[PDB]
Amino acid sequence: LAFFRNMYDKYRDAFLSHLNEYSLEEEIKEHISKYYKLLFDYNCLGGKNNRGILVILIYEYVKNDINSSEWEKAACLAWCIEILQAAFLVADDIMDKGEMRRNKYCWYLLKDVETKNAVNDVLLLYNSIYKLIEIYLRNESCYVDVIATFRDATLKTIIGQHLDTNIFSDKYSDAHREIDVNNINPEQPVIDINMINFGVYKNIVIHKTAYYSFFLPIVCGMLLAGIAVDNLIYKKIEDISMLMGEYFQIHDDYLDIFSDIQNNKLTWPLIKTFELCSEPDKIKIVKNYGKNNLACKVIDSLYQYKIRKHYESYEKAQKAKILSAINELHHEGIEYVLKYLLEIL
Amino acid sequence: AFFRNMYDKYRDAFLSHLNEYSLEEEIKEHISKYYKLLFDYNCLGGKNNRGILVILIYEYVKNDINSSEWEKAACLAWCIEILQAAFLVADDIMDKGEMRRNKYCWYLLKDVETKNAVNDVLLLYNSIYKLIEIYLRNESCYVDVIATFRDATLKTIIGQHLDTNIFSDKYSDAREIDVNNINVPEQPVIDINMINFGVYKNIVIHKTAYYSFFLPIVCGMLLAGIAVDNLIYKKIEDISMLMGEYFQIHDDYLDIFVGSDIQNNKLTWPLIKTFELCSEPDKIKIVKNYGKNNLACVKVIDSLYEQYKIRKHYESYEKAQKAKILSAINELHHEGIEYVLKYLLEIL
Repeated sequence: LAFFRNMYDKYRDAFLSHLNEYSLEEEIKEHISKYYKLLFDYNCLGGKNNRGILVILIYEYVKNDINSSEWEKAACLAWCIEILQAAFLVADDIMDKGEMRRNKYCWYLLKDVETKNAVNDVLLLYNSIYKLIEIYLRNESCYVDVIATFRDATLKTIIGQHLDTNIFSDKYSDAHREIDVNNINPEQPVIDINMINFGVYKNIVIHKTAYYSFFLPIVCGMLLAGIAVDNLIYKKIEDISMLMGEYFQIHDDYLDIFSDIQNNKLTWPLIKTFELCSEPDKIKIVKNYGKNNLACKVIDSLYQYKIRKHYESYEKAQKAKILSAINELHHEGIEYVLKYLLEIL
Repeated sequence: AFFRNMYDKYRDAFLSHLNEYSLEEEIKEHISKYYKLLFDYNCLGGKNNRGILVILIYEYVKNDINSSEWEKAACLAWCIEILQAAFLVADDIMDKGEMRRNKYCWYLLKDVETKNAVNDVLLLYNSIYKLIEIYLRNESCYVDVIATFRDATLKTIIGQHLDTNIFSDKYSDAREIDVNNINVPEQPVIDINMINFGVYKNIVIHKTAYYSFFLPIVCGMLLAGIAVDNLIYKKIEDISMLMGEYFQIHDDYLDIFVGSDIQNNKLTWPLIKTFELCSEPDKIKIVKNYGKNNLACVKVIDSLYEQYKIRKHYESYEKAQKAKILSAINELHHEGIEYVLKYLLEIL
């Protein structure tokens, strides 16, 4: 863990050195190094690093001691998921028109950066991952499996982000109406009652968060430690990641309200309200939800149906469900790490 | 024509991958409709010069080709056209474009907006690696093919970054980036110290040469069996740099002969050539009129391009650069590749 935080500079510098190998004039090399050193520092640091620490701990409790060479490969993957998290946060802040991230200005808002640089910076941060995995793991037998884990988890995350963005959009509500390529007119957003259910929510939440925040770090630690791809434990870990991803997102929905409502987002409190509330309360929800004004707050006042109390009842049930799955892994090491992660989160 | 017929096979193979995700049937219907359009709207309508270059390089290094081998070649060829589609979607968001291939830019569509378009660039980009996996995971060249895509993309991103910020205040004096300014916008101004051919070549080689020339040729060569450590790859890289510079200078020339490079404050070949041969008072005119979203400002630059005979200077450059490319092609010592590169140089 201590080594993981300390090794940050090494991975950032190993990538910056690859850019410094390019055929460019010395003055231009200096300019890109100063910009890209800040792109990595401003967006990769200041975080809790739970995804990164998960790789370290999984690798440590699977391994059967660990030298500096093996730890360098484990810490590389741990920092690659932190880079992936940074690439997703920069992209998410552009998309959801964010104002603050890790208690400071969103990267894309900076006048030396702007939307034009931030879009290009998401692809840079994303591609740096595969360059870093090549630098430190290209000769490991697990190399192709590791890069496929990053690629497949990213694809599922992109689909999860798409669904989160367009679940209440006109193309999803008016299913029979094909997309009009001639219409270039900020389309007024409204809530869709057909999508306000727990089934649709799980679909989004698992794809948007579970694969890159839970499945990818655990699989990274397991692949590097030598657990064969065909082993039964990987599917068990996939199902646990889904349960944890759902648990983590419902907690994050609970922490954002009691910009979620303002951005017309499908949240666990919104679904729970609709499940217990009657028809006049439903009309009120449709009328207020998805507006940038503080008066439209009626939704916050309705959240009346004791949603905060319902969450405490959900959290108890969900934790027991995750523990039930963990207890059947038949691996003491992974079981200790996952139980530890479930508390300290 | 044979390559354009293969399109559906690769688009559907990736759409089928997304369809195997654990999602509700109605959710699967919506994403398949959106993503079929994401691919169709942005991957078709192009000249496909990058894709055809894979096919011809593969065909002439191989010297007949069976359907299974050509299925692998056409996959890589379509992957570069998907990479082109991803870069054009992103560039239009970045440069705030209006039209691409005679139709509205993807990010401007009511059912898309900037939010979806940003996410769609990452999807199109990652679809390339899923397609390479589906058709080449068991090939010996697999890892080298995916490293080639990754490295050509990394060089394209750096090139696009330089193209975007070469004249920006953070680079005008080497100082520290302002992490506190989110309100006072930067006034777009030219940096005469960056107006030179050496800086231009750095931008253009990274922005265009690697993904438009090096990547397609290396794809055809790797799949045909020329191992990554072969000395001929550095020769291909040098030729790709010359061809990339040659074609971007032509693109810069075409933008003036619509075209927004002047109003967008871009470092172009006409600007460098004008700055090289113009008078000291005309350099003052350039500084005052270049990169301004005003018609009268653009018209002063346009008149300077006519006054300083940029058409004649391009025609003279084209003849000298063509001779330089042919000379590099002749020192390749591979008849099949030489033929393709000589053919593509005339046809493109």
